[PDB]
Amino acid sequence: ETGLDDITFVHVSLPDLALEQVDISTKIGELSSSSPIFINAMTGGGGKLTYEINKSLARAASQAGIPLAVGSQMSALKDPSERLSYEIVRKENPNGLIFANLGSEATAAQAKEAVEMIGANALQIHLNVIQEIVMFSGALKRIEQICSRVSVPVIVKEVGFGMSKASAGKLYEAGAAAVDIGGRQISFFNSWGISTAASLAEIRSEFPASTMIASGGLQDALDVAKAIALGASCTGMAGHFLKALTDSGEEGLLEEIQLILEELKLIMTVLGARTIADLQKAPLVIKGETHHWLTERGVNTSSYSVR
Amino acid sequence: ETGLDDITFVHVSLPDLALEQVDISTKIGELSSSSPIFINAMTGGGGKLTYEINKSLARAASQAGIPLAVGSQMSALKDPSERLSYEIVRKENPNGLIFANLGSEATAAQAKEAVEMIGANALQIHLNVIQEIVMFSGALKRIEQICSRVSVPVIVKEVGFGMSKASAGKLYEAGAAAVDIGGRQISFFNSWGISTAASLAEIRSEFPASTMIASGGLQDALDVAKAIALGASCTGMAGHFLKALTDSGEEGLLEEIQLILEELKLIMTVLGARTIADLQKAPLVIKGETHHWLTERGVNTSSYSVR
Amino acid sequence: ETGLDDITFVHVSLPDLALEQVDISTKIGELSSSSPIFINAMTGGGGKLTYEINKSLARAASQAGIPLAVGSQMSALKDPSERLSYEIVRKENPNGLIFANLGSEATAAQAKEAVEMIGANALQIHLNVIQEIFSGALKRIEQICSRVSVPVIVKEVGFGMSKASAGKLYEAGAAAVDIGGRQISFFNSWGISTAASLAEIRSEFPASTMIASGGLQDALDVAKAIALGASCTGMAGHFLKALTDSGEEGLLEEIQLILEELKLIMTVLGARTIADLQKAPLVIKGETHHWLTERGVNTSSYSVR
Amino acid sequence: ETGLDDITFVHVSLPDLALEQVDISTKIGELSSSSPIFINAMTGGGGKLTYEINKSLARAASQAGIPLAVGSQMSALKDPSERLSYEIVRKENPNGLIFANLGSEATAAQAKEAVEMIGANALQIHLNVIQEIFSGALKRIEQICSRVSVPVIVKEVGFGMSKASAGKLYEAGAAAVDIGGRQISFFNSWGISTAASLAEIRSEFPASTMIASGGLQDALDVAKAIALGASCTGMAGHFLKALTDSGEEGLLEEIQLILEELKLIMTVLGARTIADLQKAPLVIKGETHHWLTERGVNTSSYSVR
Amino acid sequence: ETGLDDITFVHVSLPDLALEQVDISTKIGELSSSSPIFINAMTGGGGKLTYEINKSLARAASQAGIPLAVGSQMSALKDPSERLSYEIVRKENPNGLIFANLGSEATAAQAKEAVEMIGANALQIHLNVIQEIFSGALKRIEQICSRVSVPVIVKEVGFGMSKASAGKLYEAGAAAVDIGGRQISFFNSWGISTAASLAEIRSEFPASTMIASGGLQDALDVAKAIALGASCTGMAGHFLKALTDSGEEGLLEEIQLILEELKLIMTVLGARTIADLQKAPLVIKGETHHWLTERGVNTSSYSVR
Amino acid sequence: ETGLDDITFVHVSLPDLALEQVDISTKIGELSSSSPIFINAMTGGGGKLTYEINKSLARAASQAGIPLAVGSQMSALKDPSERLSYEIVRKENPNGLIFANLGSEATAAQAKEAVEMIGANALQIHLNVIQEIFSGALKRIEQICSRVSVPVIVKEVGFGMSKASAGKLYEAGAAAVDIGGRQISFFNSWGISTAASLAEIRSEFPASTMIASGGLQDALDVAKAIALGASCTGMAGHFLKALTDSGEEGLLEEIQLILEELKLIMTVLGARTIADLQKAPLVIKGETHHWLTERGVNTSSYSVR
Ligand SMILES: Cc1cc2nc3c(=O)[nH]c(=O)nc-3n(C[C@H](O)[C@H](O)[C@H](O)COP(=O)(O)O)c2cc1C
Ligand SMILES: Cc1cc2nc3c(=O)[nH]c(=O)nc-3n(C[C@H](O)[C@H](O)[C@H](O)COP(=O)(O)O)c2cc1C
Ligand SMILES: Cc1cc2nc3c(=O)[nH]c(=O)nc-3n(C[C@H](O)[C@H](O)[C@H](O)COP(=O)(O)O)c2cc1C
Ligand SMILES: Cc1cc2nc3c(=O)[nH]c(=O)nc-3n(C[C@H](O)[C@H](O)[C@H](O)COP(=O)(O)O)c2cc1C
Ligand SMILES: Cc1cc2nc3c(=O)[nH]c(=O)nc-3n(C[C@H](O)[C@H](O)[C@H](O)COP(=O)(O)O)c2cc1C
Ligand SMILES: Cc1cc2nc3c(=O)[nH]c(=O)nc-3n(C[C@H](O)[C@H](O)[C@H](O)COP(=O)(O)O)c2cc1C
Repeated sequence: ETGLDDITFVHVSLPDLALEQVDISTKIGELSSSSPIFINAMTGGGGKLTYEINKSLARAASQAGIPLAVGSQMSALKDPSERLSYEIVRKENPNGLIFANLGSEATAAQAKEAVEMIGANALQIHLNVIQEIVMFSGALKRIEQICSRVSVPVIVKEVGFGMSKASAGKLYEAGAAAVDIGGRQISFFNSWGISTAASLAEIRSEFPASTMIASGGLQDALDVAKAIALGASCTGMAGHFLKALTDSGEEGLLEEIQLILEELKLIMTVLGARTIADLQKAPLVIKGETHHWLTERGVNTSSYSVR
Repeated sequence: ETGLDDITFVHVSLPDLALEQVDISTKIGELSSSSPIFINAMTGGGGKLTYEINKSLARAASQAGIPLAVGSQMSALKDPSERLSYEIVRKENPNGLIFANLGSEATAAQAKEAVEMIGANALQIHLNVIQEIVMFSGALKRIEQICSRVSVPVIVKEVGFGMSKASAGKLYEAGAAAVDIGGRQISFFNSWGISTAASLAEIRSEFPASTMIASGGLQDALDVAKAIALGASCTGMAGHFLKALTDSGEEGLLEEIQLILEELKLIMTVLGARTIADLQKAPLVIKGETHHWLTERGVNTSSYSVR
Repeated sequence: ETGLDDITFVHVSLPDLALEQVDISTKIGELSSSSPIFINAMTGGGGKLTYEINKSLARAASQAGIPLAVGSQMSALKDPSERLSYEIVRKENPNGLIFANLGSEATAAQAKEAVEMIGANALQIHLNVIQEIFSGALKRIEQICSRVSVPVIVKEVGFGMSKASAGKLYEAGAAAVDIGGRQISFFNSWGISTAASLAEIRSEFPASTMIASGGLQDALDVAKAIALGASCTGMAGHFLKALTDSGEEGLLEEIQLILEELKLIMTVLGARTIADLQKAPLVIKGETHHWLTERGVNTSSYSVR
Repeated sequence: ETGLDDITFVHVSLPDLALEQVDISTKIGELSSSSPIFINAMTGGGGKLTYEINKSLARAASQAGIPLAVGSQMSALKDPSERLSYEIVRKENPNGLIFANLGSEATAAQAKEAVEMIGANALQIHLNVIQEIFSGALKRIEQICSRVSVPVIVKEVGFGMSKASAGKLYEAGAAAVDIGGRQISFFNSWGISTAASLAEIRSEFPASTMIASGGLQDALDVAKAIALGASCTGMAGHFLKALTDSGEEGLLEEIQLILEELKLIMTVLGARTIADLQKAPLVIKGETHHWLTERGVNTSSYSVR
Repeated sequence: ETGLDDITFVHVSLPDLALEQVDISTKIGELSSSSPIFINAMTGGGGKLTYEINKSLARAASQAGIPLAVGSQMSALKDPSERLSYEIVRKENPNGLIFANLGSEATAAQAKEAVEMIGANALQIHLNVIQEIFSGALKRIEQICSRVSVPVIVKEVGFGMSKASAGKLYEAGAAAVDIGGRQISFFNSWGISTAASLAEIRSEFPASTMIASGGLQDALDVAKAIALGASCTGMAGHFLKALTDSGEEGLLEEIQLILEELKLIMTVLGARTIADLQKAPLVIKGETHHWLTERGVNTSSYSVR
Repeated sequence: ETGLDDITFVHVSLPDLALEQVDISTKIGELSSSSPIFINAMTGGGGKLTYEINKSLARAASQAGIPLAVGSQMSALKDPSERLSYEIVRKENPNGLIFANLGSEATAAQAKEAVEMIGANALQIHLNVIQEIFSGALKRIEQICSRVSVPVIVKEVGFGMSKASAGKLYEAGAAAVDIGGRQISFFNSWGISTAASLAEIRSEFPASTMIASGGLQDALDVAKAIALGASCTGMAGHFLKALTDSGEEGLLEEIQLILEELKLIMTVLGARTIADLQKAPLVIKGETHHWLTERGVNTSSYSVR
């Protein structure tokens, strides 16, 4: 439940645009991407299978010209053996944006080694206190240390429970180039968190010019569009691509990518949005739970409509 | 329906806390308690069984270091025989906080005798007009007389229908050290009352520094947390503990107590709340019926979110 | 669900009976009882709390005239202090029926020793090889029945009992059977309902003694269990609660209240005795009906009789 | 629920009949009636309000040609003033069928006296040993039938009636049976539906007179009751309401409206007479079907006939 | 609901057939048709709009090879101008099958005259004594069949038809029967479903011609109707709509689309001919199953064949 | 839905067995297998990703002792590079059972060549004439069985299989059948459930080998399929997922986990062998029950045995 169904674009009768004029390029921090959609690979079970799955993703990605994030490289950090499974990603995709990945427990050292491992353009640090607690002092400290010692932009990612404007503000201040929103005691967290939608609207209100990313739960192109309209500069997808891979291999995956990138252009065309920056100012109406949450949190919702 | 499901904590991505730093001690008036959870014993059927059930509760309590409230001592007041069933509680738990119990019909005399009976640290006076009417002049008068003649703090308890800021204000003014929120004509009261949640938020708005207690309906540790976040200094539980007792005796009960006290620490850890006073300022969002009720009643709801 | 909701008594317009002429006495195996209902004590958590709960259950029971079954005695078999928590049952109820209790793992020696501890009038052996996941179980039950003189009631817990299993227990020497009907997911719809078991077992052993315990919500459930073939019914949770909410005086009231409510239902049915209620015309529907039909158990006999 | 919704008439494409050729006259026991429907007065709360309601029901009834059954007369049997509230029924309706009314506790003397009070053409005796919670009931009914010359209709209230009970009442001498199908919780799903009773009783006594009252919502319900075996149907609440909302003229209209609507359904069915509607092909489904099946009552005969 | 959803074909793993070998030709009574489906024109509102709709339906029909049934001709029988709205049907479709149409009130003279108006190959007589609320109906149908040389198809509208009614129409001389299955409330659950009728009528008259019209949503519904016994199926609303949304070219497409979709279902079933599809193994469930069972119609023959 | 939810095992109170005495070995046709469960590889999208997935499935399989079926080989039959993606299966699993795979269109030469490619112990031929919309199919299957020496398992996909189709495949020489049960709308409720097929086919061919694949959610589903008659069960999606989420070590664990969970269910049932689990008393209800009943398949034998 990303809360994106609480967002409805305001219809444009005269979009005055041709699909061919639609520009979907975007900027993740200072990095330039020709796609507002990137692939979030899964760690997997390791071995030679993970290697082939990653190689395929990298090829597909390289061809579609869209970014690619690898799974956690922590294990490959201690086991020189498993390291090949990630280096193959940079070998297959030499000119594409690729993001490294490590948990918030990582040290500035490991972060550098992970980035160097695949020649990353950015480094993703994922947080997950609620999950690590069931199965946390120093997290922010560690992130702050990593940010000032890596040669690339850092993207702090929250897996599942969303992020507040306070959390985002701390990461930003600490040095994070961006944030990636993914929003017998497990019951305690059944209705816990902030929705992807609410998160974006919240963080956007306090930091208008700050890079936001949304990933997880984005079922289709309309989802991507809503997230980007709420402020996201880029969106990420995993499962969707993973399965298309195991069904039709590289050939299939590539198709699915192109298909959704074209389906986004279609939505932008119907909205009169010529570029991603235009899609970020598209009039829309927030309703339901999201609208309630934002209202109580002090976030203005009508500004999304009257703009 | 405590209305606590209308409360959702605002997620904290970087709680920056270790379970070991969590301090769950609290203050019920001037009384200090190492636990924000106390046991509300049930009167029972009397006899020697009630005696053993109370003795066990007292032992369990004494060991877990959490307060214990006995059932109404009114009957034991007129029958010198049944008195032993309560005195055993102080014998077994000599160093723990124990609250005496009497109905609002009690006199300053009986109140003193009840308190003296078990050497109570506080005295609970329960109100229940709607129940006593189906199966009330002077109630406040009697409470006011009891408060100025007992040597301990008085806790006025409402069983089931909640309490308004007006009701709380009168009891406070009368001398009550705290209030315990428990929110063929019976149909008249099917949808009658104020929810535990709404009550706390209401009373808290008019009396910020006044001791509030919440009991009844608190199914788990998250409930306790929400109540304490709404302003409660302490929460009470009965059924939950009563049954664990009859299932595994003292040994079992003790476990269940420790289990829920540790599960609360876990929630506080995920929230970044180092202490109970911190849990009382935890950003949260009120929705649904509770939010409506409070809005109409003039209580500010966004203050719980933006704080 | 016990399946008893699938049982509807055929209404009687002219019962021709007065509540005073109703006899609720029954017969568990060779044992006689003035009540078709009995308390099913719960082991609890040892300590003096059990001692007192047991003592109270024993007193009430004694005064009510209904038999009492104690919780498992495996612990008292080893601990002296705990043993007193059971001996008290007989000390307070010297003339009433009392059933001793042990698991199907118990040895004949243990069975005998448990019986002597409380001067039991019958012994309950509970099964549930399902939770214990073995071999010998049946043979161990057989010895127990041979070793003890008093009737042995083998109690199944929650999953029901088929005519085949009942028959095996009977051949082993059991005086009666007590019907209570990541891997745990496999047994979500596993079993035979209380109703289906009573009807099934009764079809193969019309004279054998059956008991129904667990789930029985009220007098009417008791009435149906007996109508379906049970000679006695057991109840725990209801009584336990009545004890912790009103003490002995409470329990004694609830025990009487339910016995009088049973006599009422029998009056409305024209059943003067427990043997009559066992021949009361009724109609079986829904799942129960299908199960019994596929299993070859006649269902119209309950209606045409 | 009467269970009549479980009855669906087999459609007739070529009825070959005109509304004018339809005969709705029937026969209650030895009594003849030009209507298969009759008013079922309600005792009310005595006083002059009953006197007037009765008088109105009597007038309407008289003008409509349909029989009228008065509420219980037990009070008039003792009070002179109240007695006039019933005598008026015959005073205003001197040539119509009228049924007297008493409880199953009534004595033969009372029965006879109630009949003479209004010059009754039949006597209703209502049962409900269920609410009275006895012995003798049946024997008391027997005497009543023997003591009174007019036919006695034993009316069951709400819980239905089995073939066994009906048979007992018939042996007792009843001319017909009127089917109306903290402890109160025991009887929430207790009983036999109106439909199930008619079908059951009819299976054992094909010539005996049965009546269906209570629940009948409209003409179609009347049609089904008769089709299932009833010789007459009773209605109260509907008429009572029609009286307090439009007076006599209203009641008289509603009475005619429903009688003409019955003739219509019969026309669409090709049933020229009441004896034909009683052999009308129909299909029994749902609960009714199961009940009858388990009770050994044939259901296909209603369809293949 | 037609009840066809209660019919599920038994799947065939190895049909052993090519869409090219499938033959959908059938036989309505003595009439031959290259299509098991036909258009059921709608009288409409006279005027030149009917003339044009009819003309279009006739053209499409003609080109598609499927028979066309015109709406009621009772008005043209009296009005010259309107008459042209039907004569045009034959003028535009000189070699195709066309059915004339009249109500069951029509007289043999009218029937004959309606047939001559369009040079009909068969005549439809629609029933619905239900809405007309008489006597003679059947006898009038008989004369009509005798007076006209072409086959007469008696069409029931919405309430279904029982084996008894069908049998009467057959004895009267009907070549086939067309199954279409404040007082209005009485007929809310009145009738026999299309499926139940076909199965019932077929059980008594295995060789007689039956038609199913109304409700058929698509090719699969057509497949089931035939499987259940129908020799032809009728469709209106679907075609009418196709005409007002795409004109003749549209209708002609929809007509072909559905015929090819039928051949597909037959291919998947291994039914090469219409006579094969009529012996296709299927399973009857739900209401239909019960109805047929209670009515004594065998249901397993549809499955074991 | 597989229909397996309509199957409930009859509970056994005294199984008399230890998990150690349970034997899950079975027999597919003439082939012997130490496991009643096998992996059902998925063709995927060629390339080195298939080569690796296959290699991993082969390794796991090999270590687990369970047979492996490869995806379609039609592509490898023509492409050399792809061929290696299958040859590797045997290279990594030299002593385990492996099934080759081809469509029902394949020619005997292709069948033989596919078998030699991986040194197959059996060959699977999948059907689905439904999606291919022909003639010869059966005759082509026959030749394939004759041309290849190893047993041929004809696999139906999603729509089930009737006793008739199974019988045809058996006469053709198939060693076993693998049950997997704008126009697309026609087949929304088309087919026979996995359960219904196994029961149906078993009724006509008590000794013939059947396999159940697809839908099986867990060990209990496996238990039921076998109980209903299957000699082996297939699983894909579950294993595939386990591979992409934990690699070989994961798959090997899930394979063992499910095999031990099967042995548990058998222990609770008292079934020591696979041949015993095939005679385990069970009750069939709902749709399955009706289908089998109408199709003339006995359902009580599953319960009374
Ligand atoms: C097997 C598995 C492995 C994953 N590994 C990683 C990881 O290494 N790093 C990370 O940041 N997220 C990881 N994720 C989370 C996903 O990237 C993402 O947050 C979401 O759960 C799945 O994306 P989707 O909703 O687009 O399918 C994993 C998810 C699964 C199911
Ligand atoms: C049998 C019984 C006896 C009780 N006796 C008392 C009492 O003496 N004094 C009191 O203040 N509340 C009494 N209560 C109320 C509980 O303390 C509390 O308000 C609530 O109903 C039960 O707590 P829970 O929701 O945590 O189980 C009693 C409740 C029950 C069921
Ligand atoms: C706390 C507790 C302890 C129990 N102990 C035993 C026991 O020692 N032996 C036994 O045969 N049944 C035992 N039972 C089962 C009950 O006697 C009975 O069969 C049923 O599961 C629960 O009560 P009911 O009959 O009111 O539903 C226990 C039940 C509970 C709740
Ligand atoms: C106010 C009132 C009084 C009634 N009094 C009698 C009575 O004296 N005797 C009797 O046999 N039935 C009596 N009935 C029952 C009705 O005649 C009838 O059987 C049924 O319960 C209610 O009307 P219905 O047939 O329209 O459903 C009474 C019903 C009502 C509502
Ligand atoms: C506007 C309209 C006029 C119709 N006129 C006739 C008619 O004259 N004669 C007749 O036998 N059926 C007539 N029908 C019935 C249809 O031919 C058919 O049996 C069915 O009720 C409606 O179409 P369907 O088969 O597509 O459901 C008419 C239906 C409609 C909607
Ligand atoms: C990606 C994919 C490829 C498959 N390829 C084949 C194949 O080549 N041959 C075959 O007989 N079945 C094939 N299947 C069917 C499966 O083996 C199996 O019968 C079922 O449809 C899906 O797995 P399940 O058994 O876990 O439900 C395939 C299924 C999937 C998802």
